[PDB]
Parts: sequence; C-alpha cells; structure tokens
Amino acid sequence: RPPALGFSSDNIAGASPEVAQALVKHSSGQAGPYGTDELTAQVKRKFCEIFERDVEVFLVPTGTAANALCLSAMTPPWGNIYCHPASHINNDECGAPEFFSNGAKLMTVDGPAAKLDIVRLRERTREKVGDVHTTQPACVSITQATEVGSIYTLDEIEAIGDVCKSSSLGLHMDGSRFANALVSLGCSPAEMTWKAGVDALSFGATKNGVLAAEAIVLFNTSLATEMSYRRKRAGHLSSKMRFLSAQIDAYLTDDLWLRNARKANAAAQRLAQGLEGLGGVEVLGGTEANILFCRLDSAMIDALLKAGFGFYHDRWGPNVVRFVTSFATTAEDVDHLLNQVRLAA
Amino acid sequence: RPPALGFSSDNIAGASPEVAQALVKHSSGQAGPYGTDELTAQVKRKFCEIFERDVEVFLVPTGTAANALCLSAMTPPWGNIYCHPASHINNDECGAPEFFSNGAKLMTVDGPAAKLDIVRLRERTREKVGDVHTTQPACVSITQATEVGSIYTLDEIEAIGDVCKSSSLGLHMDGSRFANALVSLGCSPAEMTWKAGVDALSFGATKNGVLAAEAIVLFNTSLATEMSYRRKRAGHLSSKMRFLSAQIDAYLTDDLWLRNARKANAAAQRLAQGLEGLGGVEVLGGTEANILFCRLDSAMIDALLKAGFGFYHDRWGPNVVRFVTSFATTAEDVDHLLNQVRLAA
Amino acid sequence: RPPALGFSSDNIAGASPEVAQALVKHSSGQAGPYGTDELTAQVKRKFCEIFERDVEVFLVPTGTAANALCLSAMTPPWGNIYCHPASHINNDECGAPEFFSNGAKLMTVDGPAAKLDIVRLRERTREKVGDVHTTQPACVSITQATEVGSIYTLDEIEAIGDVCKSSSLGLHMDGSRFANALVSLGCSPAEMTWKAGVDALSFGATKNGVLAAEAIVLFNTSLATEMSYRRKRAGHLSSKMRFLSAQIDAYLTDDLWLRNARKANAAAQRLAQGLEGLGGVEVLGGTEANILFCRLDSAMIDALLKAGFGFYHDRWGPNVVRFVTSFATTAEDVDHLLNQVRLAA
Amino acid sequence: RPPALGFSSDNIAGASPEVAQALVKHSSGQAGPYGTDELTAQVKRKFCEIFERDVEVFLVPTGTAANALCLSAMTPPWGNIYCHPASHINNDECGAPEFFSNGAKLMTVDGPAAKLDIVRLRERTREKVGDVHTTQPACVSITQATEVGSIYTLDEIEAIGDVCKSSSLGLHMDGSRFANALVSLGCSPAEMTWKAGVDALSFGATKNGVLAAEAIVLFNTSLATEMSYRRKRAGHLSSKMRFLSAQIDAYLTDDLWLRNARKANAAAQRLAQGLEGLGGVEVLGGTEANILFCRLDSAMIDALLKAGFGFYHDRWGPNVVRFVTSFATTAEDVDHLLNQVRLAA
Ligand SMILES: *Cc1c(COP(=O)(O)O)cnc(C)c1O
Ligand SMILES: *Cc1c(COP(=O)(O)O)cnc(C)c1O
Ligand SMILES: *Cc1c(COP(=O)(O)O)cnc(C)c1O
Ligand SMILES: *Cc1c(COP(=O)(O)O)cnc(C)c1O
Ligand SMILES: [Zn+2]
Ligand SMILES: [Zn+2]
Ligand SMILES: [Zn+2]
Ligand SMILES: [Zn+2]
Repeated sequence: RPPALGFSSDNIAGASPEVAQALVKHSSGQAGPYGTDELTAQVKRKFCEIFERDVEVFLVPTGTAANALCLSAMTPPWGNIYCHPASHINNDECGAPEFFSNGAKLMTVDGPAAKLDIVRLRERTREKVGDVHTTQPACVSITQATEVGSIYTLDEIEAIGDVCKSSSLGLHMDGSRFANALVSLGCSPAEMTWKAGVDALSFGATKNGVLAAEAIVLFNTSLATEMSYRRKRAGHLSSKMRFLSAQIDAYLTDDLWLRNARKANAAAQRLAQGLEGLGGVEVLGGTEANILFCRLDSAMIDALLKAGFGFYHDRWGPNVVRFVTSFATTAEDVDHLLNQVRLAA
Repeated sequence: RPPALGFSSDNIAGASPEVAQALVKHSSGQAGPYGTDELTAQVKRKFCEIFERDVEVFLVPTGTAANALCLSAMTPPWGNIYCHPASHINNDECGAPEFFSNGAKLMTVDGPAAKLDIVRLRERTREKVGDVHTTQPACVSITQATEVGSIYTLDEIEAIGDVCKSSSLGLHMDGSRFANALVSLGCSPAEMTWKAGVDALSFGATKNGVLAAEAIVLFNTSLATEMSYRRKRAGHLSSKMRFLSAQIDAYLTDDLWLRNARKANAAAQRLAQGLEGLGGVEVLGGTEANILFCRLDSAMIDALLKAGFGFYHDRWGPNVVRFVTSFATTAEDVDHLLNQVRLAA
Repeated sequence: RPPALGFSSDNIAGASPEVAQALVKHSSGQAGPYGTDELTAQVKRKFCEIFERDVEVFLVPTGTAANALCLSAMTPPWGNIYCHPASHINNDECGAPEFFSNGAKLMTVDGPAAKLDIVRLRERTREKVGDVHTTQPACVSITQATEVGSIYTLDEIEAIGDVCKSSSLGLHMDGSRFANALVSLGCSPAEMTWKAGVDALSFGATKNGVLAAEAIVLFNTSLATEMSYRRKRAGHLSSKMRFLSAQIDAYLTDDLWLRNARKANAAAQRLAQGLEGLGGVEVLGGTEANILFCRLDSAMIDALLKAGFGFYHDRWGPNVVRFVTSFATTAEDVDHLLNQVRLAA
Repeated sequence: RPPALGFSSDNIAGASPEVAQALVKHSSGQAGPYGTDELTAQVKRKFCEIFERDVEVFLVPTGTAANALCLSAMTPPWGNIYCHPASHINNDECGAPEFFSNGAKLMTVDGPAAKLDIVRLRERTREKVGDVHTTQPACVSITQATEVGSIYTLDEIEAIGDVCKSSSLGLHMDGSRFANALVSLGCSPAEMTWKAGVDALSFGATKNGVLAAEAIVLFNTSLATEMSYRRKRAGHLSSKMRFLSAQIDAYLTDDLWLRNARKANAAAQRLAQGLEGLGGVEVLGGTEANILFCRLDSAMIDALLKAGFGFYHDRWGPNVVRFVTSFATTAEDVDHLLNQVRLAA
C-alpha cells in the first residue's frame, strides 16, 4: 500500500474492518426501531461494564450533536457554559450549543494548551451569582483529550469537579478523542470520568475507528428522560438504531477501541521521536496523544506541501504545523513523513 | 429462511446487501471530511441526473432532521407551516419542526386519507395575512406517499403548488416513502417534484433499503447557503460523509432504489389481493403503496398476535389493523400472513 | 360630553383619573430601580392581602408578555400548552407563547362559549404520555373572563384544576379581564384562583383602567426565581418600576379596580336589557361581563356604521355583532347606542 | 428641597413634570389601539423631522427590548453580533440579544473607554467568513454615549460604518443615553446616526426624562415589516400606545429632551470641575457626558457612604468611584456632593 499522505485530522480516516463487517452481519432480519432492539441493549450493558457503573447511553450521529445535547440538559437558557476559548463548542459547531440550549451563553476561560485555568475558572463561575440582569453560571465543559492533543490529568479534572460541585454546576466532558487520552494516562474509563466528577460525556468513537456513531454517556442519570426528548426533538434519534449499535459494539469488542487509540498515539509518538533533532524542526509540546505540533522552516513546509502531504499550517503562530495521526496510521506512513522531512531539511 | 412476522413498519427492516458492502468498500483509505470527498460529489451528480435538474443535496442522518431543516429554511419564527393533522411533522418528531424553525407554528388542514383538502388549504393560507397580532402563512408540507400509504396524484400536488406560488409560500415534500409513491404512479422524480411546484424534498432512503441516510433535495437552490449553516448548527453535518454517501450511491446504483420500492408495493398488493374475500376481513383503501389497512375480527387479531405477528391495531378506528411491508418483504412472508389470516378466520 | 361611539374593545379607553395622578405624584424624587423601591413593595403587599396568601408578583408592560412568561415557566420546550382554539394565546400574540417557551406547542381543546370542554381536556391531556416521539402534556391555560365575555364558574375552574393536578400539569389563568369575571361571580380573588387550583395568573389591569401595567401573580411561588430571569431576559423588567407600581397601586386603592369592573359590566348589562325586544335584534349569550354579542339586520349594521359607531361584525357568524364596554362607558354612552339601534330598526 | 443623595445611575430619577402631565391630558376619551391613534402618528412625524429623513419608529417599554429587537432583525441565528465586552448587551440584559435573535452569538471587541477598537473590529469581522463550521459576522453594535460616559466621535462612528458596509454587516446604535452624547458633540441626530452609517437606533428617553418609553428608530426601513412581528411576538406591542406616545411627544416638545440632556451633562461637568484639585481625589476621563469616574481615598468613600450618598465603588479598579447625574440633578445637588467630598478630604 502506498503511504497515506494525509495528516490534517483523524476525521479523514475510514473505519476498522471489524466495524463495516458488523454492519454487514446486522443488515438482515428485522429489529425493533429507535433503540428497542437487542444489539442496542447489549451495547448499553457494555457501557455499564466498561464504566463500572449504571450509566445512561444515547447513541447519536455526530460529536457536535453529542456535545450540544449534553450541554442543553445541563443549563437553562439564561445559563452560562464555561469552556476554553479554543474549544470545539466555541469554534466549530456553528453555535450548536447555543441552538440546543435555546440561547445559553458560552463563557471562555483561557489557559495554556487548551486547558481551562483552574484559578480563572474559580473566578468566572462566581460572577454576578443571583444578579437578575446577568446570565448565570450553569455548567462547565472540558475537552478530553484537548483540541491540541494535550491531556487533563486525573487531578486537574477532579479539581474542576470540585469547583463544579461547589457552585452546583454540571461538568461535561467532550470526549471526541476520549480513547487517546485514556490510553495515554493508562487509567480506567471510570477514573477519568465519574470518579473525577464528570456528569455527562460525549464518548467519541468516530475519530477512533467507526463510521459515524458517538455515544452520550450520562453519569447523572436523572437527566435521562429529558435527554430522550431532547435527542428526538433535535432529529438525532435514529430509527434503525442497530446500525449505530453495531458500530459501537464492534468498537467495544476485543478491546478494539483501546488498540486503535494505542496505534494512533504510537504513530504520533514515533513522529515526534523522528522529528527531534532535525534541521529546521522544533517539536512543540509533549505529544501526549495523537496530535503533534512543530515549528518548521517555510521552505520545508512547501516541500511537504509539494510532496502531497495534507496538514494545517496557518491556524496558529507563524511556522507552526499540525500533524494528526489516526488508528489506521501505520509506522510506515509515519516513516514516509519523517523521510520527506529529513530529505527536505 | 423462516417467515418474517413483523409488519409494524418498514423501519424494522435492515439494508439491501449492496448497501452494507458499499460501506465495506469505502471503509479504507482517507477522504476529505464533511462532504468534500469524491463519492459525495458523485452522489450529488446522480441526484442532478435523476431529477433532470441542477439541485442542491444535503445528506442527513434522519427523516425528522430532513423535514425540520427543510421547513426551518422556508419559514420565519412568526410563520405558519400548513400540514395534515395526521402528518409526521405534527405527530412524531417531538416538535422538531418547532425546534429548528425557532418557534414556527404548525397549522393543520384536514382531509381524507392523510391528504390536505385543497379547498380548506386555500382558506387557511389566506387567514389574517398582514395582521401583526397573527402568525403568518409561510410554507406548506405534504407527505408523499402519505403516512397511511395513500398517494397525492400529480394533479393534486401541482394544485397545492398553485396555492403556494399564489401566496408566496414554500412547498415541502416529506418523501420518507418517496420511492413507493414514485413507482406506484410510474412518473419521473422531476414530475412528482419540481415540475409540480415542490421547493424542497426530504428524499427518503432509509425506509427503502439503506441503514441510515436521508437526502435533503433543494429545487429552490437559493436556500443552499442557509441550509449549510442550519445543518451544521443542528449537528447534522457528518464528518465522515462517505458513509452516508456510500449508502445513497449504492441506493442509486442499478436502479436498486426503484426495484426495492417495487418489491415493497408488490408485497402489500399481494396481501390485499389475498385478504379480499376472507371471513371477518375488509380491506380499506386502494393500497397504493407499501401500507395496507383492513378491519379484522378481534378474535382474528389475537390469533395473529398469538401467532407472533407484529402490527398496530389500536391507533385508528375499532378493529382497524395496519400491515406495512418493506423492500425485503418476500412473497413468502406475505403468503405466511395470508395463511394465518385464513386459518384464523 | 358627547357620547363615545367606540365599542370595538375595552382597549380603546384611557385610564381612570386616579391612575394618571398617581404617576404625577410619583414623578419626583429618586427611587431604587427594577422594583427595588417602596411603592413596588407596597403593591406586592397589597396583592398578598387581596389574594389572602403570600404570592409572588411581577409587573410587566403587556398581557401578551404576562401570558407568555407564565406559560414559559410551566412547560419545557417539548411540552404542550392546552387551550381553547379561540384563546388569545392561540390567536393574537403572534406566537408569543411559542417564542418565550422556546418552542412549546399549543394543543387546542374546543368547547362552547370559549370554554375548554372538560371531557375533551381529560382526553387530550393523556395522549402519548411518555412517548418519546410526541410532545408532552405540560400545562393548561384558561381565560377568565373569556375572550367572548363568558365566565368559567368556580366549579368549572376547580374541575380543570383536578385534571391538572391529576396529570402534574400547571394551570394558568389569562386574567386580562380578571376583574370583570370576579365582580360578576361576586367571589373572592382567592376563590377564583389558587383555592380552585390556579398556579399562575395574568392579572389584567390595563383593560380595566390603567395605562399599561399588568401583573404576573404566582401562587406556585417556587417558580419565582426562574420568572425573574425570564422576565429580564425577555426585556420586560422595567427600570423605573414605580411607574408600573404607581398605576397598580392606584388601581388597588379604594376598591377602584372593582368599581371600574362593576361599571363596565353594568354598561353591557344595560345594553343587553335595552336591545331585548327590538326589531331585527337578537342578543346572544347571557352577557356575564363587559362583552355583548347580538345578531343584527345588515341594514341596521350599516346605519350604526354610518352613525359612526365602532364595533366588529365580521369575525364570527353572519350578522353577529360585538359590542364591548369599559370602565369609562357611561349609562349615557349606552343609551346613545340603544337609541341609534331603535331608530335604525 | 433637600439635596438628592443618589448618584448610582440616572435610572433612579423620575420624569419631567411635562411628561406626567401629558399622560393626564391623554388619559380621557377613546383611541385606536396598538399605535393606530393620532398621537402616535404625530410622534412618528416628529422623528422624521428630527432625523431629517423618513424613518420607521417602534415605541417599546425598555432599552433592553429595543436593543434585542434591533439586533434580532440584523442577524440570523448563526450570526455574530460584535460589541465591546463592557457593553450593556453583553452584560446586563440576561442574554436578551441571544433570546430575541434565537441564539446569535456576541463577539467582543475590546478597546479603551468602552469603545470598540477599529483595528480589532476590522480583524474580527473577517474571521472564517463562509466557513460552515463557524458562526458568521452579521452586525455590529456600538453604544452611544458609552456605558462609561465616553463618546464616539462622528469620525469613529462613520469609520465603524465603513467596516460594516464593507462586510455587509448591519450597524446598530445603543442610544440609551443618545441625548447626552448628542448635546456633548453639538451635532444633529442625523449626523450622529444615518449620515454616519447607522442602520438601527435604540433611541433612549427613559434615562433622560420619561417614565418608561424607548423608541426603535430604523433608518434601514426595509426591516420595518419584520420588526412589527418581532415586537408583537416578544410581547412589546402596547395596546394603549398613546401612553408611550404621550411620553415621547412631551419629550420631543419645546426641545425638552435636549434641555434635559444639557442639564445632566452640565451637572457632571460641574462635579468634575469641583473635584479637580481636592485631597485624595483624581478625576478620570474627560467627563464627556453625564457620567463621572474618579479615584478616591477609601476613608473618603466611607464618609460619603456614611453621608448617605448612593454610588458604585467596586465594579472597576481599586478606589474607582462612579457618579452619575440626571436631567433632574440640580447645581445644588452637585454642590452638596462637592462640599461633602471637600469636608471629607
Ligand atoms: C472532531 C471533534 C468533535 C466532533 O465533530 P463532528 O464533526 O460534529 O462529529 C467534537 N469535539 C472535538 C474536540 C473534536 O475534535
Ligand atoms: C418514517 C417517517 C419519517 C422519518 O422518521 P425518522 O425516524 O426521523 O427517520 C418522516 N416522515 C414520515 C411520513 C415517515 O413515515
Ligand atoms: C386584551 C387581551 C390580552 C392582552 O393583550 P395585550 O395587547 O398584549 O396587552 C390577553 N388575553 C386576552 C384574553 C385579552 O383580551
Ligand atoms: C440603561 C441602559 C440600557 C437599558 O436598560 P433598561 O433597564 O432595559 O431600559 C441599555 N443600554 C445601556 C448602555 C444602558 O445604560
Ligand atoms: Zn479535588
Ligand atoms: Zn394547477
Ligand atoms: Zn374538583
Ligand atoms: Zn469612513
């Protein structure tokens, strides 16, 4: 197979062969609609096992929907949703959170590496509490792993959870790349979520191997009923649910999801180790997951561009490039990029 | 294969083997996200060919989303969406139209067989026009084929189109079962849509053979831009679009969609012909598509229920039963039901 | 003074001289804004006395705002607001309820004389309860006195309250013409509201004597906090609240409001007694409040129209006219209309 | 009269005696409702004269409503409303703009003295234009005079207008204190609005002398129709409009509004001139309107507080106090404050 030249995002990758085959297997026969079938029930039982707790699960088509739905059930229209200014909900959902929540307001809390600064968060969540002329603190959202591939430690997450419980705020986790942060920390799903104070999680699978299926995992099960209506009302209740369930079931079979995440993180780590010490190349950050950033010589950026590589190079500081690897990124794919970088140095 | 005992709805069926296999074929390699890939472009070209016109296409996860999105772009918040009181948008979307349109109001216009009465429609669309204290006529929605399996004729559709153009109202078609009405009429997609005045269509495929992929087909292309944002904002813009595109492409290959619709309609027609003249059985309607209604003796309803058949029997008048067939309903499946009806008579 | 020829509605009348003078008295000095002044506190204490209970009060600019705000706090976006099809919320608020509630859906329940039929209400409020694809029963709204001048008896109101408590539904009262129904029944404010099960009331004063000031009276005080934010968010929290408070205080001084209502009802009753037995004139209904309907000979309608009288005559059945009297309608004003009717018969 | 000790805001003042008397005069007789009366027509003609142009006028109860309504007609739900982070729409309307616009997003553009920095504005309004995943630039809002009493010059306003026309963005002016900036500049209403590119103005009168009546002045008259429905739908269409019209008519009679603004600005200017050179007192800014800020010795702040003065002293930097004067602030009121400041120094 020729080397895959795309490193723009993990969203360009396909799906593990086991996922597509699960769809084939489940394409025959009849099945109750809207999640009333056995496969769906099986998947829900799997989430309970995986999270070591009775949790409520709602499979939806996209991560944007998962996020907006979660947040809409955790804030009134006159409420505030605290998040990092570089978060996906504040930048790439065309205001989906604002839509689903019926006008809630996002309040940004800056911090290095796309992580909310705990001190600032503590200050913002106590602004004008009770003042009738001001929108009110309602919930907090943190992306795990972050939009730049950094990772909140178990201590940092739990710390945010303190502030949330302290001000009666809900805590949501945008886990579009949940698995990548999970395998980097080597902790349990439970330790990185409810045991740390998370109330709702956007369990991402699409970016880590499936076709199109995300899971809303509710730890604060009292929101289940509201969530059902909100999902349906937003047009996110799939009639032939087995086709979302089949994807996730495969995803959660034989530890496929974790293996896929390990391969993605392993690929970026390989890239960082190969880029360290090359002419006109400075790796930025620790490359904790499947996303790597590095400062490159412009001429080397054009050489990579001319070489047919797909990557972003204008969204941040001058000369800062971003390479994103996926579950399907082979060691070979990475070695091709390294070689082209070397040869272009 | 044993006989399929479910006739509750076509939404219990799986997917044509060609669809799942298309997903397998397209699960490898990389592809631009959010519909920027070649397969998606191919599918769009196919819609233009099929409809004999440059049309704008937006693939979405569900029919509820397709409907709500279409209607939201055709009415202001203070506008009215005219529809039959038995329509899906007025009953089974938990108010999705109201949600997406930011509060538009559904105005029902009754009529036999789930078809809007043209005279009543003409009267309702001219109520308080221009009155500041009243919501205003904005658009009209007709389900083709209807929720009860009846079909609007080309003349009836076009007639509704006159009223719409007359009052500057948009005309939307809920084509959840588009194909079933199309093959029953034997007309062209164009003749049953834009040539008759339709501005926006919810092109249904899920119920006729795919896993989960519907298509918003815009004939009034001036709404394209607004539709992009609305789709994204509602969380309905799938990142790995090839998995929706692959389904639809297969659906629109070798006339699969039409063949599937023919088989579904053929199955119901077989059932109606077998039920005609049996004890305690009166077939209601002409069974124009893949949905059949009949009045049955209660005892025969329990015998079918005890026989393990799945069907609705309480949603309408007393003793009125509904059997729905799908693209996968075999002549054998139908003959089993007929036999059980006979034996239970 | 010449006779007042307008009988279109009570909304054409001005304000009792005591109201305007209260504004004069309170136009000097300084006062805390947004209802934090003494006059406002005084008014709130008056509502508690008048209703013989601790109630929460929120003065707002219009009856449409009072209605929408009340209902928005009693129903989720996916909820249903039951009301008569001829109700103001379903006809003349350009969808304000739909707006404030973020998309809730009005469900009409017909009945003679603009009064919800209890049997139908009982059936509608138990439709698809718990069904995820359907909007849910949330609250009920009854207009007291109704839009046609009829009145719900204490028994009828309480009966609706049973259904509401039975299905955990909130009960709102549109009291745009609260006082007119109150003095017709001769009951206490408490007996016609909370003692009968009402949770929220749109206490109308504008139509009965003030310039522009309505009062949201909450008996279910647990909604107070939410109501504050909703009122502010909707732009209905007046900064110089004393100018709404001054109007209402005057309104509730020396039983002015009741006296005003008595005069309005007395005027319509005088008109009905004078119209009974005249050529080409049939009085319809019992004229329980300040609104009278009668069937008149077309030629007599033009004679009244040519005589300069203002009234509606096309909104109902053929030849059905509506005369509405106000707190300022003198016996003289009524005698002029009667004379012109006589002379035109 | 004893000295008025309140300087918290101009919203604590009452109304010019001419306003209350206008209400008295107009409290008798009958009048068409919802702005269909002669007084209202008269007022509209006055706005056209005052602005030297045919403009559309919509009188509403509050400034928050005026703002939200204006902005809702200038941005789609997926649009951006650019404003200063210290603006009223971004801080004290409990998200009214977000509510009325159905979820539009406020994008802050910082700058000294509550004035949007033109360079930053130019950069922000061209972010992700056309990108489907991002909310889009839609309109800009500037407060004239600003929330801190500063004033945009005719050149600064027009400059913002260039950017707006350049990117097809609407330009709204929050003129809560319109008159104060107008008399400080000595320009014409037209020069400070449409001649500089303003499309919609929240014409503030309440803070400058009336009881409760603001005016939405539309220079982009093509939005009139939409505005009517939006106003009604939001519950802001007063039935007895003459009571808003009477206030504004008085306000715009014998140059009362301008005289009132001159007195307010004159009072603050007197205060600044008296505070200049006193112990432990530093005046901040040029005091261009009716709002003054100064840094005071804590002990002097308690002495003023103990003296019974009402003012804010915690909302900004340490030791920064704010005194706001109104149309009713006499030279005497100001001399009392100066004396107490002196004696407390
Ligand atoms: C990719 C991503 C999402 C989801 O995007 P969709 O295209 O809506 O599925 C959400 N959050 C983050 C941080 C992401 O990287
Ligand atoms: C099945 C159906 C739909 C779509 O329902 P989803 O479950 O949202 O895909 C829409 N309209 C009609 C008439 C239908 O029968
Ligand atoms: C007059 C009236 C209202 C209020 O109308 P506004 O013009 O918004 O104050 C509300 N309900 C009923 C039944 C009315 O008659
Ligand atoms: C006072 C003010 C308003 C209006 O407030 P309301 O209480 O809603 O009338 C709006 N903008 C600014 C800048 C203000 O100072
Ligand atoms: Zn902790
Ligand atoms: Zn025709
Ligand atoms: Zn009872
Ligand atoms: Zn310029």
